[PDB]
Amino acid sequence: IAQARKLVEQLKMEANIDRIKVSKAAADLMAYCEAHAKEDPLLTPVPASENPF
Amino acid sequence: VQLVESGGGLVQPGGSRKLSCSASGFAFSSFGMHVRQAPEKGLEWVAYISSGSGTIYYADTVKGRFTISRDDPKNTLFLQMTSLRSEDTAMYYCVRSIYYYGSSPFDFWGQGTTLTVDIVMTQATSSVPVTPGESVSISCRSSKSLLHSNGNTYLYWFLQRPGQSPQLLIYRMSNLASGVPDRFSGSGSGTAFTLTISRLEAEDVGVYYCMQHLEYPLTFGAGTKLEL
Amino acid sequence: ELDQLRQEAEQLKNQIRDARKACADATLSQITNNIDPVGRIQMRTRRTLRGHLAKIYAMHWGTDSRLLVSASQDGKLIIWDSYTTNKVHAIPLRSSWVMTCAYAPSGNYVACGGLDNICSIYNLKTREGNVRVSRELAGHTGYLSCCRFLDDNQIVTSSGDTTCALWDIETGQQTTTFTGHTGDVMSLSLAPDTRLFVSGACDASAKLWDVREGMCRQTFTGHESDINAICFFPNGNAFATGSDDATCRLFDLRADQELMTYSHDNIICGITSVSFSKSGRLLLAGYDDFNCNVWDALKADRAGVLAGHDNRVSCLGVTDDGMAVATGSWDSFLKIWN
Amino acid sequence: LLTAVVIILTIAGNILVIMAVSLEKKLQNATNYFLMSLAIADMLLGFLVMPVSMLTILYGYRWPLPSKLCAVWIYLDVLFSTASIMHLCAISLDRYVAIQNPIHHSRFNSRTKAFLKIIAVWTISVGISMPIPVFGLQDDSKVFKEGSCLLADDNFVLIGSFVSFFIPLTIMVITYFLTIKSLQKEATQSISNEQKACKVLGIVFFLFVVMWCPFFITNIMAVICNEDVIGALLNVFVWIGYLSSAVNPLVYTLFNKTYRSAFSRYIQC
Amino acid sequence: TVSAEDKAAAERSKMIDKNLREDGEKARRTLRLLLLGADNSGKSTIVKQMRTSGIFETKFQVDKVNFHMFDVGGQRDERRKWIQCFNDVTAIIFVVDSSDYNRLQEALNDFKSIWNNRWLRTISVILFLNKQDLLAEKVLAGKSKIEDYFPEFARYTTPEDATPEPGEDPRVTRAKYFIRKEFVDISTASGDGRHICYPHFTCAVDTENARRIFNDCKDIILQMNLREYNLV
Ligand SMILES: C[C@@H]1C=C(c2c[nH]c3ncccc23)C[NH2+]C1
Repeated sequence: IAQARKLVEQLKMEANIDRIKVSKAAADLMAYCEAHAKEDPLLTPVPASENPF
Repeated sequence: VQLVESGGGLVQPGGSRKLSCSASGFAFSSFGMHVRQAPEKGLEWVAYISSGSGTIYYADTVKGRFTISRDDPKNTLFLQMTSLRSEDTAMYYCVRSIYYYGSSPFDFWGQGTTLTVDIVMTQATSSVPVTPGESVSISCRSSKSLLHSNGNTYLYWFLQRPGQSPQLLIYRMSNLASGVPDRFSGSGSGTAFTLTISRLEAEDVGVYYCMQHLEYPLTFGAGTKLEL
Repeated sequence: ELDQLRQEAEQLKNQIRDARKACADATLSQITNNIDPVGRIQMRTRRTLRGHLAKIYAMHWGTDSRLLVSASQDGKLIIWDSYTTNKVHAIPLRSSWVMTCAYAPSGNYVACGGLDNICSIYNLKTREGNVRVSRELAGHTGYLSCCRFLDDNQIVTSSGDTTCALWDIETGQQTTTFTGHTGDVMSLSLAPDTRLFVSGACDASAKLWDVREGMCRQTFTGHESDINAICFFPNGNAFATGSDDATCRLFDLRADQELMTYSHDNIICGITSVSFSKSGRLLLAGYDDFNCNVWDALKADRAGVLAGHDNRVSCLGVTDDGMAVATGSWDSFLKIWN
Repeated sequence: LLTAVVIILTIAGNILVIMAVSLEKKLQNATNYFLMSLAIADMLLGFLVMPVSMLTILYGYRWPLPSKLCAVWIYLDVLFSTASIMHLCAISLDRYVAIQNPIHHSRFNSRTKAFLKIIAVWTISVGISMPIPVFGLQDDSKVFKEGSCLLADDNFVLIGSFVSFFIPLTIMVITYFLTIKSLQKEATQSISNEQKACKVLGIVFFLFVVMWCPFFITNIMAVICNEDVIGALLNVFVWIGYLSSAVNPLVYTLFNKTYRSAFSRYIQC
Repeated sequence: TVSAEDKAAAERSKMIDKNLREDGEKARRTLRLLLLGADNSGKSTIVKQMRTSGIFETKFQVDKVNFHMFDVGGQRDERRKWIQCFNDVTAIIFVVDSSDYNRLQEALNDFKSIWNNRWLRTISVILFLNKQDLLAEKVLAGKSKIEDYFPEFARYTTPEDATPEPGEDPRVTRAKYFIRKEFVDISTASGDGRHICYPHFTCAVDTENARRIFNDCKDIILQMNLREYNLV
């Protein structure tokens, strides 16, 4: 019955949110994924002397 | 968690005896059980019984005339002794231990009962005068390397107070036992081990031992006495 | 009266759609065009842990990268050791129906939950060398679907009655209740900084909650059916969702909208679990087609296949240091791939 | 030659079953493993014994091999035949036990009875087979019969023929009658399945009993004793037995739909 | 290259494996059933002589055979998520109420949804028709009519081939046979043949109901055995 008031209040509270451009987000994502290229034991193979399995 | 013992008294040479160790307060069937002390000497290993009675070991000095059994529903174990000599007078202790990844064996020691009738580990210091409120250090040497392939150095430190049974302090050369104040510490490298005490105060004066656990039999140290 | 409310709600929804559309200038695919591919990879099973006598429903890697815990249908929760394939503990549960388990970060508690609507906490490190029950948290009205440890004294639970709860173990009573969903809640995931978590329910909508106040911050809807798993990017500003439409989707928090999708034509089955890699370049997955796949996180190109099971895969996990990947399935065997 | 086609057919039929059991996981039940053991025994027999008989028929009552090389060929031929017969008898008893009461059969099935049955049947075959070559090697001349390797001693022939064949045969006929009566009593869409089961049981049992009996009756008719006619007939009856051994697994594995689809896929590949 | 502690750990693991083997072997002797009914059906009064909000359990033994029956009352109206667990049970039990004519279509829709499920293509179903005495009283009352709800009842074929109960009003037999055929039609419409249905009739006070379940579980296991020996 009165749940619509709560729903519209929540929607109004969620309405005012700051946002960013997609290009900057993609640039940050590629930078993060490229900074740790040599730290991934699965992405790059490992010799049997260092592999504990 | 308590252990009690029954048996002992004066025994004539060539006789026989039975000692009984009873446990109360913990799950008895999950633990493995083990030690005697001469009147004026350090501890010496005697024999070992596994969990489920699937493995038994004896020392060479005590091989052939000693038997160990355990009753699980009764929560007891028995040591039967035959063909005694005049050099077997000692006091006997009952010790528990459990083995899995990250466990702390030898964590509890019984009261001990008196009866009257190989890797070589040496400890240099015998008696060291100390001043209260001052840091101290003790060393323990070894004959062969204790560091294993996987990276674990098997070495234990035991403290014994006057008129009391010893208690565990440090296991595997780095870790600390339960209820032990953080002042104690241990360190070292291959065939060189040290125990350091900082902000030393009273009630911490006793006899200290270093033990190895790489292979059977288990050999203790000579001991070290602290005096004021 | 109510019709005016619906009218303003629809107008606000249209405004939100326009606002979220305004920020999309160039998509992710057109930016990552000039990137050298990761090549081809292949991994062989390094170990196999046997000993269960029924289906396996969940698992959780330990924080020390060596231990793990598994939960089975027969009613036993057991702890393994990866390197020497030994067994450390086996715990018999009261209720046979178990669907979720969790392993504490400290390393001395485990949690369990299922159809009995009670979350049980077991204590590992104690005297006398046996595992005993510590607490039995109750107060839900549906089957427990997921549970996770926040700290040594806080736990978050997602149930099947359209709600989530935050508990305090010692007090034993709820302190915060998140209630915004309208369908069954199926998946939950935390964040590395431990300040906000995401949830996914059966109404094809994911939500971004906050742990302090208890208010919803953002909601994302881009799926055509219910979602069965959720993960969270290592950076902390993106996540990936998987539904039973054989389509994975990647969402960004700051942009507030979808970024990219992973799908194919040969696969038309459902997805049961997803996980990211250490650097985030790869994306694991688990299908009902009796196998797994490996997706590139930037190009949506299938770059490997892991097929060693005869039944469906229920649980998947990646080690903290990124050395191995563990997969469990419905044939009572769980395997390690390196 | 027709005999050459039979030897190729025996190897080909057994090989497909072994591939179907191992490559496919849906067929990894214990019963299929027992049937795989039967297929292995049949394949060994067909691959080894038969070509030597083909060469002997090509020459005609003549041994290109040395005179002392007779005991091994008889020993292998007898061991494999006895193994096949005991395998069939064990399968029939197992089917009776399964059909008569399913709940208790499932209770007592730990999926490890296959190994025990295999050991039992192979040991029983070896125990019967052992006497012949040991006595034969001592005096090969007495056993040797103008290049035929016909067993000179009639007494062992009677003793082996009576125990090896008739004792399994009576057990098989009794158990077949019992299964048919039990299924009929249960009957008098499950009914159609029961009719299919009765039809398959009857077909298999009658094919087996017509396949093997004439050889084991003519062996006893010869020893109990014109005669040249019996000697000639034996050479055809042994080949009839070999043909039955070749045919046996296809009937057992043909009816299952998954088996048919796997076989068709393998033929396509 | 192996210390003593590793050997002790291996012994511990072997002991744990032995205990797991024994415990798992013990459990398989019992049989498992899932009981589910829509509503107003008296699913609680199915077996009463022989006998945790989320899960309810009932254990009964007949001919030394042990049966565990699971009934769930703490879940919602939508059951598409917690039913994946029950795909290894022996048989599902379904209970309806034929006395009330207002809610028959809902029962038919529920049965159609369950029968054509994706994870239950190998599980056969046992069907019960409860409260038949109320049905008899209502039909002899002569107030309610079937043509109003089911138009095909007006023109019906006499079940001459089927044997009616010895001594009974023909109208009751006609109505109950029509009701049963309604469910059997849904059962056989798919016509796959992997699993089948076993309809029964039950009164309000019936002492024997475990025997019917026993002599149907036996048939189910017999069909499975006949299938896995390649006789069918
Ligand atoms: C001549 C060869 C002997 C055969 C045989 C099988 N079982 C027997 N038991 C007793 C005596 C002979 C046999 C069948 N193949 C042909």
